[PDB]
Amino acid sequence: SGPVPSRARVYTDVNTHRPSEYWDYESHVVEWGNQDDYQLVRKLGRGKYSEVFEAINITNNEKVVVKILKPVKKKKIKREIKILENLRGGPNIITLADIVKDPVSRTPALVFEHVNNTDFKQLYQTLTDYDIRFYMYEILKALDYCHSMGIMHRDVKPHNVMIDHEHRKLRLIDWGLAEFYHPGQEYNVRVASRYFKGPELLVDYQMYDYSLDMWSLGCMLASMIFRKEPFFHGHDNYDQLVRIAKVLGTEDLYDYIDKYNIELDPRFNDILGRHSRKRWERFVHSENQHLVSPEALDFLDKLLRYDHQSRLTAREAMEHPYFYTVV
Ligand SMILES: Clc1cc(C[NH2+]CCc2ccc[nH]2)ccc1-c1ccccc1
Repeated sequence: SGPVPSRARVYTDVNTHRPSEYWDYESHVVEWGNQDDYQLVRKLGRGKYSEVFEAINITNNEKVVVKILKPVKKKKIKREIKILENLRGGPNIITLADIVKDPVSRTPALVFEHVNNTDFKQLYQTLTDYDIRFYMYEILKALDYCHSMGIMHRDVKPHNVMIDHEHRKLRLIDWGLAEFYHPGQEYNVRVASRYFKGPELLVDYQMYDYSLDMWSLGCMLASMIFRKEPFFHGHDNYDQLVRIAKVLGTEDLYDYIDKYNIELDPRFNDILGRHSRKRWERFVHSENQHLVSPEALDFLDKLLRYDHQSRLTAREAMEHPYFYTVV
């Protein structure tokens, strides 16, 4: 009878009630400006789909961020642009300022507002319990906003979250893997980075939704409060589910695949084993106890669930007792 259908508990029909203009990215008209207004300063990093540079807009002496895209697929560039234009101005969303092409290379490039990234290794050691709560709340504002706009990020991870700690400024970036949520649509499961992949992706359950971002967020929270990076350390996509099963246990995993009538790939047969459900308190040690609290553990337990429908939505997460000290 195949797998059981599923749809988001929130913002289910946001794209359904909007004109095609909004979500039909293949029909979006992209106006490529002139790259001569921008001077590249330094490389900020390298990715699978792009090279990111700190730059200066010479027409106003203002620092910008320039993302040079490896022009692999036109549909994908149009999708990211449309999503960035749709979300432009949303809370803690990277602001697309310009779309340019270098006159000679004609390589697509996206120009963004400047974010001054604090050294992560230096940041990690000095972050307090309050700082974790504060920045988690900031990502949640970004996620509630994009989910409200019918968009799922699908690549929530530390590398996609820019923090300027001096100014307590946070931006969610890299919307290249982002997609419009349409109820009942079957999506490609080959999204997100291995350590942050939700169980729905690993079991090849294609009818996923905004809740995928909430699992990824839970992985980030678990690594931060427990000082264990990454939290679920898989060596491959099949092993990744085994690492999750070593914490959440195999009984709840079989409950999830039975609820949605999922067929577990035969590659899981000899590696999954049998695992008891572990208490979150077991991950507490002398080096992380100052970041752990019963509220933090209760909130984590509500994000890291196999059942994507049982995870807190970004709005429900923002209302959790863990965030009382921030607002
Ligand atoms: Cl998400 C994050 C992320 C970082 C910082 N990365 C920045 C990645 C980057 C640099 C250049 C391109 N990308 C530091 C800390 C956190 C954090 C803080 C509080 C709670 C959870 C996570």
